[PDB]
Amino acid sequence: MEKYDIQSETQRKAFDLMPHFFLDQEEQANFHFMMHMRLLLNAPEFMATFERDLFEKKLADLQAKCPDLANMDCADTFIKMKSYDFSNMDRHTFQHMINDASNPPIIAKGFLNDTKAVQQWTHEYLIEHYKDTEIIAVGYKKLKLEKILRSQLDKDSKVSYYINNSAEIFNDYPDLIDEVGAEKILDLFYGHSANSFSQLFVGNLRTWGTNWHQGNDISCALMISGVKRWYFIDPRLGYILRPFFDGANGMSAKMDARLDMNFHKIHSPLYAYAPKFYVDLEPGDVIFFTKYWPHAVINTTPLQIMANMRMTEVNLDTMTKGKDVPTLMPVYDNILNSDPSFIKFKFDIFNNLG
Amino acid sequence: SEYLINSGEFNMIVCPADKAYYILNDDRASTETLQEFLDGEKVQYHRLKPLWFKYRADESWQDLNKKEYRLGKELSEAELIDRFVLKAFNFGSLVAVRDSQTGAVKIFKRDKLKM
Ligand SMILES: [Fe+3]
Repeated sequence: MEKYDIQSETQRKAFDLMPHFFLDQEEQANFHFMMHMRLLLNAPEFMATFERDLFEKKLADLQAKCPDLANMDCADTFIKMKSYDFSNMDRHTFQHMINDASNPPIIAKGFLNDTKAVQQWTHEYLIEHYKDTEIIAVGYKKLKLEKILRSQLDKDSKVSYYINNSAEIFNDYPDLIDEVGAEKILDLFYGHSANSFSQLFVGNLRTWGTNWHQGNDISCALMISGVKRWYFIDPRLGYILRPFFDGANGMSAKMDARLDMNFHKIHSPLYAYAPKFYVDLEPGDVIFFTKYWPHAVINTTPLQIMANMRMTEVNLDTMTKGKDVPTLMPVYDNILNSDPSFIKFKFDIFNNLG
Repeated sequence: SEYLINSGEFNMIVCPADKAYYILNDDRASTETLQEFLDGEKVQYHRLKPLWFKYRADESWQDLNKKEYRLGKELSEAELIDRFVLKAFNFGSLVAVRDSQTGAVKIFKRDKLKM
């Protein structure tokens, strides 16, 4: 409870409900079997009947624990996340917090406040000063950042640009590292993880954000301009989102974060009553979160600028892949480590570090 | 063959031939059955509760290409269970395998034996 900022009776009741969502060993065995096959068979709704039966049984478990569950306000089931001051943060203390599976996503409040990016970077500023910058993107190889920024500033524009998060912008443009303050992130992770992927995200409100999904690596979101509202659920409640795979690196879910909570109450009651954690990521704020933390992102300002850094576990001594970080969903390690595509992908990352 | 499969914070013994799997915990019944499994002695599965996976005999699904599959037609039930136990398909979970006839045991993950 002390790891979150609860502000109502309904929020507190939702939080106290969380342990009753956790799957028993037989339910875990069937969830493992289902999710393993959903990847291997490339079948998003494999064992949909079991999943449906599980949701019904799990709702009955909540109703047994909370007889007047129907009365609690599903609109007020969002719990504000606590943020930290990283002024006196050392890499050793940080790496312990990252390795602690009981810790929720870590938000460093105003960590990048004194960076050039946070101080100066806007859609307007980037257009005139960064005319040569190219990013991996396409309309829904590489395109000029200026071209994307201009199109996003044009109200009459037709084409929206999808920016690929599997890029290396800091490899392409090493000067940007100190500008966005990425060296602070590298310092915190030195001897723990190496930066596998880096990308700069620029958007208007024609892209509303990202729907429920989860990552298979450590992610760092560097908020530069505008505000994004992040939703999270505990990894052990991931199953309520109806998770599936679009390949090993496409860990998706069918839960629509946009929908009214009273609409969810009818169709997805587990999600409706579940405690959902949220943070408003403001310029200078950095959020760190480990593997299998489901999240949705909703753009709340007309324009946003955000840098993303994906980190992979390394051993400096050996140079090779580091031991897999402790997690609340170790079953996903077993599933992904069975996929030869994912195994090769992880080795290709390490070949690309050298 | 019989397979010791890891599902994160617990191991289970899967017996495809019998359509039975047994969840192992830190108790006498589990440790004694696990000892028999590893040591190549007759395994007393009677002292554990047998479960089976909650896929329907008539499981039907679509792949991402929208191609339609039905269990017992495009994929056999035997082939589906292979994809959870065999070294080729679920090596991330496979702790050990036991030959049913000879009672010969191959241990892959020694670190996962004691949970
Ligand atoms: Fe994400």
